[PDB]
Amino acid sequence: ASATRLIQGLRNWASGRDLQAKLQLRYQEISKRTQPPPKLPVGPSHRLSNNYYCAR
Amino acid sequence: ANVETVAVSPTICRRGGAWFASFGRERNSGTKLFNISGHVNNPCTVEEEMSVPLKELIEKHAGGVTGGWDNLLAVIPGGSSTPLIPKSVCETVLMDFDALIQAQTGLGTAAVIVMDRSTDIVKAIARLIEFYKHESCGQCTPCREGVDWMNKVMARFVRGDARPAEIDSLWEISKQIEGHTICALGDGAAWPVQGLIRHFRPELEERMQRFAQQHQ
Ligand code: SF4
Repeated sequence: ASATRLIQGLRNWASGRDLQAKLQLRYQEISKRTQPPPKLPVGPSHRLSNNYYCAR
Repeated sequence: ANVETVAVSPTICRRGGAWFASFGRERNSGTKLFNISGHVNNPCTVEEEMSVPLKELIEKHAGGVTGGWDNLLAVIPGGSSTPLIPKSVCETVLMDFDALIQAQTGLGTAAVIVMDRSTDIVKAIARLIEFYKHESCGQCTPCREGVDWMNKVMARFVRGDARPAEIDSLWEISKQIEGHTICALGDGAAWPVQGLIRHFRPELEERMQRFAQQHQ
């Protein structure tokens, strides 16, 4: 984006897709880096008093 | 041979044939010492029949329970190698080997002691596990390592420093120690922990809830 109106209109006319809304230059919806630190869950193991390895 | 069996052995011969089995039931029979210590009025030792009701044993020979009969919390027969008996079970059950096995507690030797409602039974049983840690050899890896874990876990349950998966894991280790040792001290270290988890589950839940509500 951040282009003037005339070349925008000629881009829209030379290819009739209304090209401005989706143009594949990523500006603001890049994922914000340095996310908060994650806590990862533990699935169907680690439960005490059933985890005999002879079962699974 | 034990000193009771040796000491009864001359009177069996010099007195009548099978007169000794005129006392009680048929299989488990005769006379036995009963040693009533703990929270009873005037704790002592007596001789009685093998078959005898527990309430008559406690009241009618050694004073009474301090504060009436209703004040008692639990009664351990046998001593330290026997799980505990709550009050509703010991309203009826007599003092025989097969009857206490039907109550799922192996009768030891005569140490029929009580503990009061106003006493931390978790603290008493944790000190009993500290007794087993002080007096046990270390041939077998199971009783050595298991008495280590059970003492640390019972200390943490006196302080209430865990979550109920830990008390279930205490049930798991007390299953795994029993029946895999040389001697009966490992099995004897596994039984009272089992009896505590069988009978006084919600008091442990209350202790750990109190510590959670205070630490949070
Ligand atoms: S189970 Fe018995 S024989 Fe084995 S190490 Fe423990 S006290 Fe010693």
